[PDB]
Amino acid sequence: FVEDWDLVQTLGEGAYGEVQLAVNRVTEEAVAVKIVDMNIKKEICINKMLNHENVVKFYGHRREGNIQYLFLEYCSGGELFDRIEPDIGMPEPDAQRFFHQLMAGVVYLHGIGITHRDIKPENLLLDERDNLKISDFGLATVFRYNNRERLLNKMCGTLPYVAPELLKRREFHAEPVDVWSCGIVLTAMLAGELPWDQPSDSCQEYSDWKEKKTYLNPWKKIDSAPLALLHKILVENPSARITIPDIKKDRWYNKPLKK
Ligand SMILES: NC(=O)c1nnc(N[C@H]2CCCNC2)c2cc(-c3ccc(Cl)cc3)sc12
Repeated sequence: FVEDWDLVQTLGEGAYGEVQLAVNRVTEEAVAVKIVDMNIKKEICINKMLNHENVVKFYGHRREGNIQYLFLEYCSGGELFDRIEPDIGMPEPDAQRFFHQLMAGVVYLHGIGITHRDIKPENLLLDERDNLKISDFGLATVFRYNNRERLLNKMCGTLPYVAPELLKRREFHAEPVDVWSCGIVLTAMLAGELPWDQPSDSCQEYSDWKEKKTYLNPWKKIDSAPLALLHKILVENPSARITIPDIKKDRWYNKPLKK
């Protein structure tokens, strides 16, 4: 009977189907079941490569007709999105802890040559101890294989989180794109709002940032220390944008905090 599971509740809904909570009949172990009506083959292949404490673990899959089932590590704390209070954000120490964990998971992915391509609070989950787990690898791809980097060209992601080079250039490096979205997530956590609809030449809020008008929201709400880190992350030229090894040396990143 140890291979029997009960579907007890609906957790979420992807663009493909729904996420349900399954509980083992014998052990009471819980696992999230992603249901996609019925891209998916690739998501499964990438998931099989993942093994890190800040990345949702993959247990297996099953296809029963035109419906694909993905078995994943259950994150009872839900989406990071739901911890962000509109127009407020969250306490700085919590944001810093989540950011440290997000960096750990991103360093891990990049180390194995995987880029997520859709980092945002809806795709960052929390376990029962509020540990952050990167989730939703449906847009992820390989950017390094046999120690050779491949440039990306596919436009994908979520506009408010995408880096400007994706919109403007035919090809671009993968890593700086994921660094940029992490910066947008940090901004959301500290201000409870996204800075712009998209980082385009025609977006006023993006121009304001390029013009250093930090006396405006959301910047005004952010302390000088984390704001200085955002100044290094949200840099238009991806070749000049801060890399993760340098983020790890940032003053705010290393500031001891607590509520
Ligand atoms: N792997 C999981 O665990 C898992 N995976 N995906 C979820 N939602 C997707 C939806 C599409 C965007 N990306 C997130 C999700 C929602 C959860 C939850 C947990 C507790 C509660 Cl009260 C509510 C929801 S747990 C969970």
